[PDB]
Amino acid sequence: NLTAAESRIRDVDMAKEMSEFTKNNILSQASQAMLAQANQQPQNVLQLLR
Amino acid sequence: NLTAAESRIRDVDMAKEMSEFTKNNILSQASQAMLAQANQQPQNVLQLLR
Repeated sequence: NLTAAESRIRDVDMAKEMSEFTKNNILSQASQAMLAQANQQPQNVLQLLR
Repeated sequence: NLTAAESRIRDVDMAKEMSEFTKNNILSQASQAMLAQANQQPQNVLQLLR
């Protein structure tokens, strides 16, 4: 019972923590896409310059 | 928020500042046209002289 309790504290629902892992990766890479699109506006400003 | 605020102070609405750039150029060159026409009256005075 105490090894069970310790486990419920210390251990990980590694299935759930993997779904979370995936999720955080997708959020990172999505933010990276938003960065890629974000760095495209000043060039349009340059098109306006010439 | 503070980089945003600094930017709102320091930076330029470079689109607007370009429309302004264009505008000031056209006013300059227009004044130059008015100079070109302005230097044509004394010659008519000379035509009156002879």
